[PDB]
Amino acid sequence: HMLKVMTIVGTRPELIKLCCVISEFDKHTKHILVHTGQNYAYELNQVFFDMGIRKPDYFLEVAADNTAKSIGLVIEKVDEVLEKEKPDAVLFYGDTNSCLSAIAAKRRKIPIFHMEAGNRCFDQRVPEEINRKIIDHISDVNITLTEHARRYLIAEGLPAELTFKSGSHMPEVLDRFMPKILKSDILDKLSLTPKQYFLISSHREKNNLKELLNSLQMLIKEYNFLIIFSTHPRTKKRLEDLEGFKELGDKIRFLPAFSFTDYVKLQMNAFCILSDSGTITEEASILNLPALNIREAHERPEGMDAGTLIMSGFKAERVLQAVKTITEEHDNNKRTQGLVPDYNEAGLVSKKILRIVLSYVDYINRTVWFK
Amino acid sequence: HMLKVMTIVGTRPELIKLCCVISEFDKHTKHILVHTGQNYAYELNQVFFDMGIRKPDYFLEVAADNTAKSIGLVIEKVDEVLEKEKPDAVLFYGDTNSCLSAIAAKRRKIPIFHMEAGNRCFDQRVPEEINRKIIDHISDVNITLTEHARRYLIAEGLPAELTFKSGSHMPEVLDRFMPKILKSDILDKLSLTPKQYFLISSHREKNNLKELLNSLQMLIKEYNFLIIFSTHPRTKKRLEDLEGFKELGDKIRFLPAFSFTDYVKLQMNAFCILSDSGTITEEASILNLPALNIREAHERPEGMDAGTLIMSGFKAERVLQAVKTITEEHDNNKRTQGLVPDYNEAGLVSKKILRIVLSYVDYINRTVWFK
Amino acid sequence: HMLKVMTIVGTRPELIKLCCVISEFDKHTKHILVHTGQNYAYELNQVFFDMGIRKPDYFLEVAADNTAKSIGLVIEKVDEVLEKEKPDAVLFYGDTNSCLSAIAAKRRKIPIFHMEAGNRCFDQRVPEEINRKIIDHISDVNITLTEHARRYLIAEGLPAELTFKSGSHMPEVLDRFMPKILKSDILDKLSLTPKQYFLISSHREKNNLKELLNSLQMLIKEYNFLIIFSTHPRTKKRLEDLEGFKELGDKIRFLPAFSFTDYVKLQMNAFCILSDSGTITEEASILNLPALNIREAHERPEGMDAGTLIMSGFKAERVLQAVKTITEEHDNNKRTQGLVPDYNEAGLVSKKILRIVLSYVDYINRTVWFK
Amino acid sequence: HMLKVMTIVGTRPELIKLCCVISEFDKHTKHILVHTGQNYAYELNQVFFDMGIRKPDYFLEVAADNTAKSIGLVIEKVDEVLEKEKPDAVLFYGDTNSCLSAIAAKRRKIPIFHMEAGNRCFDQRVPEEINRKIIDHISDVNITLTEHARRYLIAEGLPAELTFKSGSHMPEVLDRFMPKILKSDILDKLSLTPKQYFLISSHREKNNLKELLNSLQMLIKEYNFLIIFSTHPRTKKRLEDLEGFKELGDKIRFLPAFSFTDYVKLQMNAFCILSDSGTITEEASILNLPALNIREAHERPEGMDAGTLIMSGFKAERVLQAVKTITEEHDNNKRTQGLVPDYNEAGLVSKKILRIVLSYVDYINRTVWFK
Amino acid sequence: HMLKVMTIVGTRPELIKLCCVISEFDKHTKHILVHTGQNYAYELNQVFFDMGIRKPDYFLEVAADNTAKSIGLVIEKVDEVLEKEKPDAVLFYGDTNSCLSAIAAKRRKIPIFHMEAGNRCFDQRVPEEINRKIIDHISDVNITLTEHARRYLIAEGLPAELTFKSGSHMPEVLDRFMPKILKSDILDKLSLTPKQYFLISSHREKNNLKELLNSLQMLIKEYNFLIIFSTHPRTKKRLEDLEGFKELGDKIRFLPAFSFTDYVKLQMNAFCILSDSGTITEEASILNLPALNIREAHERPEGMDAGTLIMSGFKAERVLQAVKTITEEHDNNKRTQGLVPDYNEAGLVSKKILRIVLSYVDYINRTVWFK
Repeated sequence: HMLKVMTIVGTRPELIKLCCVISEFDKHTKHILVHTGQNYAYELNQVFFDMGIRKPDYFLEVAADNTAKSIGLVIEKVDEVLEKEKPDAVLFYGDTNSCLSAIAAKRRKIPIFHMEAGNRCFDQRVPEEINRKIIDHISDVNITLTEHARRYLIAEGLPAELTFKSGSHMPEVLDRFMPKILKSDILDKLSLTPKQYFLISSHREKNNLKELLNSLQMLIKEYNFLIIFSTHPRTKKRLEDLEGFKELGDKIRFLPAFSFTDYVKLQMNAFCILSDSGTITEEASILNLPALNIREAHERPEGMDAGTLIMSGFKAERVLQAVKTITEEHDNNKRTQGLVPDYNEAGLVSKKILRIVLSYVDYINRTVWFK
Repeated sequence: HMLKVMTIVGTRPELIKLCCVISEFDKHTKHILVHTGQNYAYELNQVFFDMGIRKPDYFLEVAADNTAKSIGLVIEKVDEVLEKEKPDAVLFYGDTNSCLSAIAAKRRKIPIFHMEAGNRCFDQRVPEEINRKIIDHISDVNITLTEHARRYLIAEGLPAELTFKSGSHMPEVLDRFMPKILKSDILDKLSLTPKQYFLISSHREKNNLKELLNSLQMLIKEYNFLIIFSTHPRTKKRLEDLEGFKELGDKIRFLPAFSFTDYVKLQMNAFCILSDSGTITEEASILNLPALNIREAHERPEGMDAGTLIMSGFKAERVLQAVKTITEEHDNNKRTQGLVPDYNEAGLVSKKILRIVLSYVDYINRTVWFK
Repeated sequence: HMLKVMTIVGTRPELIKLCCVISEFDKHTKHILVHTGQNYAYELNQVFFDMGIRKPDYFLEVAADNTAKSIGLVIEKVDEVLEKEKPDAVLFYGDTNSCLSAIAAKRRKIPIFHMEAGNRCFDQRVPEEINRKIIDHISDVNITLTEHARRYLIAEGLPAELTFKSGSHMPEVLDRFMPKILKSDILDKLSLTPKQYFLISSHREKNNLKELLNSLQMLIKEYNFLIIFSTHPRTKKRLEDLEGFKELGDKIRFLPAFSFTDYVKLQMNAFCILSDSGTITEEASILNLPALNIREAHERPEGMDAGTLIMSGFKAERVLQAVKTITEEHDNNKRTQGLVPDYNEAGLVSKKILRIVLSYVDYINRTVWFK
Repeated sequence: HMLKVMTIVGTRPELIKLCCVISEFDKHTKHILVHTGQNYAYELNQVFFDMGIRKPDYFLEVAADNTAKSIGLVIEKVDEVLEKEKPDAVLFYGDTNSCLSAIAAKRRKIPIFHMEAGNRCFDQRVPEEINRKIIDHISDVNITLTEHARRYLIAEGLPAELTFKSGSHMPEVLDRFMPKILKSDILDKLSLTPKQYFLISSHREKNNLKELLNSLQMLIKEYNFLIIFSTHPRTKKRLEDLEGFKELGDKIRFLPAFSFTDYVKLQMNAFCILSDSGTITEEASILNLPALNIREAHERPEGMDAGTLIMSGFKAERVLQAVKTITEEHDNNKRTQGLVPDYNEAGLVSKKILRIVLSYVDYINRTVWFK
Repeated sequence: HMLKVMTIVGTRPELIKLCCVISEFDKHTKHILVHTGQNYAYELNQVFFDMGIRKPDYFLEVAADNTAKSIGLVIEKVDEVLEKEKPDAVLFYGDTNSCLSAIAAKRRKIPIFHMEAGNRCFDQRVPEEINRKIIDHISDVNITLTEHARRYLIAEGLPAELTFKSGSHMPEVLDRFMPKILKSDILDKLSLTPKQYFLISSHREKNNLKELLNSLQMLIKEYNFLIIFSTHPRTKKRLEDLEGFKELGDKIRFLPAFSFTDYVKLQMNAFCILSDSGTITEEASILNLPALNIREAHERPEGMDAGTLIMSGFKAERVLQAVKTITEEHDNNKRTQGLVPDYNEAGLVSKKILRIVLSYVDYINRTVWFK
């Protein structure tokens, strides 16, 4: 007789950060993988993800509109599948809207285990901050990437004995895919010279776009390297409609969606990366990448203890100073700073999460629910 | 030019605890009162509430099913009215499901003010505990009845400078309606003798019903007073289907829904009250009532500092000991214990909430949202 | 069927501070009163205590030697009576050695309720500090005289929801005995003039005795009032063997043990009191007494918020300055400072403790012991 | 002139965890080793311990009955030896009943240093929880195995500046004895095949025994490996009197007491270990053992950060799932998870404790006792 | 366009601990180095410091008198240079009087970054404790050598998100100068035999001098090794005027000021070091030195976790016991204890500080100053 575990996701970054966790749970539990979104969208993106991540057991068909209605629908639709499957435990990674379905799991007294817990940037303009607080304060067990995040949780009155530190999921994920990553021909497909392009990645939600474009312009004047720009369609157009977009010409190139493995190869060969991805601190630490976090607040203070990157924002003056500082003596193949102990020591996170789940389902059922 | 304030409710106890707040906001703001539930249900209950509480501006028609679907619908439906009205601030009282719509208000960067904040019973089997954490941790300003609740909030890392103590809303509400309460003829309508009946009130969510019935039986054997039982239809039937329900006979009487004012008159003349109402500690303190809280956990520790009541649970042995202890020397007209300073000193809460709202909308917009 | 409650004491100050608690528990529970000490000693002191405090059900005959052996004997002897009587709950007041028997009650999973909890002077030379920490950290419920003490307990990680504030026991005790106190003829028996004697009380555990004697000498030179000195035999002799003890002559008089009621009358008529009693802050606040605490650390910071007394120590320079400051404009019958809200508002503590016990035996048995 | 240090123990696990500490203190202080128990019992167990641990200077002859009387006797008897020897400091390891004698050391103002401090499982049914709180809150200096335990102590208001982290004592102890451990012929003496037996160890304090037996039965059906069962005589008999004990037959074998070194060899060659020993997390981490903690709460959360073991409880369903998960790919000689930094980095704990003692005796005497 | 950064120092130990930070900031910012003291004094000491530390841009000519007047002058004089240069950020290391000029920087809303933050010895007799609290509580960003210091800051209510851990500056500094250090001929210049001299260093602020001299005497009797004594002129004379100073004769030698590099060579070859330098714990850990901290309180608790040194004080009895314990088996070339992870893992601190500064100037200007 197996434990039934249900993992609930709604996005590709969740699936990537969970892929080893998913494998481990598939070996040792009756593991139900639930995607809150649309099967059609997932099959249209599956070429790009084709990593050996097996298909989810359910697609709940909630359009990820990021609306109050879509939030209500995730709660209602996840509830139906909880009623049907009656899992012994539920898993959530991070703080996308789909984590709000923890409300339904809690009302049913299903033990909840939350990974990448205790993210705090202390800027409530970041939309994920609403979800963060909610998911951390309703989960029975929280599992953090760092001591910083564990302390943040304890500081908000959460029980230390049910807060664990797994470390980053990314060392195990990267190690799994590194042979494929190294064999990627992405540089040949895009005709790129290693260390002679910028990789810019911006996927977050007017005055600010102009600032970004001016930063891009200034980087071209300064270094005369191509800029590879990875962003959402809505944002590509907005940029294109801007006055002096035509000045960039050959020095800017928008990247279509890429496979994870091609994309890491690209990262590993950039002159410098400018990213608003919530994964940049981990990626830059682990792979010794030259990197700017172009956000104005962030939730990975552990990087700053290590010297991992610079949080530049997206305006030209600080961006230029940051790029000079990072790139002047950087060799990805020589580690001089940026190693984060809580990432570096994470190891087989997949095994850790399963062992936590097995060790605490009964504990939670007794001490929380008095069953 | 007025501030536009939107107050969101879904139940009659919210409306009662807010009735003075509503009046004060009606005088001095553009005040929009939103009820998440069904207009039909509200008009069927309006005879019983007919207190001078003006009608809500909106009925959102979400059936209070207490389901995951109804929670999703409150979030979606409140969002529509936020989009339409664009209030400058939103108010929530307590922690019914309707408070979960604060999620929609937060996503829109509308300042949120929460009354009766920082309720904690530390038993997560109480369904309201899910809502409590959520509403307290997303609100920009929390307003508590007590120092105990203020400390609970600060202990969960919430900002002390945006946590206030109003005191109980009930002294102002009771004072408003006391002339009507005193003139109630409820004792004549039910042919009751003052101090010669039990008033039992149980409105919360099998083995336990039998225990309760045995408690009721034991109280009849011990005191031979009539029992007036106020409960939900679902629960009346369940009780009636029980074996030795027929033994109670003339000594038990189910009460139909009553007006607030009749009901307080009844409270004020009972030999002893047994209640699971979240308001019993306040009512019993303020009106010097002989009372048992029949729950197994509660969120009004301030009562225990004062000697207000006994939390007996619903089983006969502790119930009997508690009733003897409370009633043996109790005179409602002689105060010997049970006065709670944070209730007793609350005064005109209505005025306090408006002054807080006016004093902090701009502060929140600057310090939280950087507007 | 009654709850069986066992109250464990070893000293007269415990019995005095509990006398109303004892009465209330006698009315409503099967109340077993256990004295850890010697029946012979208790009957030799019973003239002086003859307050209507009924006799303890057990005398365990442990000599209060204040030795490691006597501590071991209290633990062993209390255990025997726990085995025999099997109480449903145990009560301890304060932090005498007898509270160390809570160890035996805990090992038997008997709910423990502790009054006058969270005393802290932050000077570990005070012997009671060992006992304080032990009793506060093993009790299931702590009951404090003040908010200060409640905060101290919460600050040491103890559960806020099982920490209550009763207020001082002394307003209820004094009110019970005030008619007898006012009718005392103690001033006539000792031929004293109201406001024309010092009352000095020192009952705690060489260089320091000389300092005290010099203080006494200096007070005689300054005011020429008689000194009434209440202390232990061991200490009377030590003083008498001192060089210039003969200089005091007629201006010092050692008091034999007195009845509580005579002793409060004496307090109420002193020019000024110098005391190391742990009750002086309460007594001086409640009865508006002119007072010095002659200790070097103390555990009643609430007094300092109110202006109750001065902690002078026992050396002449600070003692003299303190006496002038206190007595210059003091009238016991005119309140100008020194009223402590947490004392003043305590009311019928007896009723509070019983209501707490009834409300939390089951809670403790579930949440602590999982019974 | 040497510092006189007195180390107080009552059990074999204390002596084992202290054996290097004892050696280091013997070199550099006047070191008095006190055993609270019976010399006769110690000599009957000395064959099995014959590790080069020199004999204690005192046997106080308190029978380890685990009674309230034996606790009182440890306090009284340790006091006599404190009076006689007048040590400058006292050492305690862990939280056996003998640590309660710290009460006597404190009353004498002897600096107290406590190792393996800040153990918390948050289940007060575990008897050691009474002792834990007492010893941690009376010790002048606490020394922890982990950051988790240091944080638990700070969270209970204890002084951070007098709380240190030594790490686990076990790496140094194991390293000392590893040559003997590796040369053990225990497998030959018991005719065992490496990786083809379960080692079960249960030495803690009816319905639950039956559950355990069913777990044992299920493991035999599943794996058909011999079970080596190490337990107390009281428990061997209880098991034997059970109905279907006869079904196990040849597949269960009770182990007589063993030498430490033989026992670690056995651990290192088991297919899987099921243990309630408080040392299993350390042993399993350090030696890369396949292990279940069969308790229902535990005090080594650091293991869960690392992936060391599973806390299965003792019931068959969770036990079986846990055993499959642990053993499926486990090779003791290939480290894939379970390494705990605070254990792994501990090094020569013995040297650390002596350096702490020398560095803080004067500090404690000044800041605690004002000497 | 560069960021303008102003680093403010007043002493040689600041310059040494900053020398790599200074180089890194010189490469990547407009870096203004301000020395609050006298140019004349600096040029008289420059032979001894002649490390490739470029000359400060300003000497403010405040005599380091350690007076209330000199403190006022540092504040006034630093203000003038802030007005003139208008830096975008200011840097302070440690807690010398010159850090008090942070008051002027704060009043001008200049972001302040503080290194070696959160030093606490909990003995307010240490003069630096005044400065510590002031500088930590006014700085916008604090940067600590350890987790211990980070926790101390968080415990005083400071923002965790603006507190970072760089680790010790000393591994990078030592690594920079190790080739020169190893080539030093200091042993030949002083005719010393490796491991056959004591190095004593005492530079902090009568009864105590005599105690120290007796310690020195006792060490000569015990080991018959030469004592090299490094101290201030004021202190050399005081010692010399002491009675039995003449007994030491050939076995004591006062060292003139030395170059940093010669001095580390000397450290690395001493039999044992006795030091009150605030750097001894770092030096002794990193270089595996035999060492006593001769102070009575200290601020490097991380050492005690590792077994780095003994805090002996300066009196003979504890000093002798400490020296025996440290030196008996010590080989600088064999690491057996004393390695501190937060020091050992520090790496290129210089790079960390610059990355923090670039990452937080805008954050501070928004969230602190609302610019």
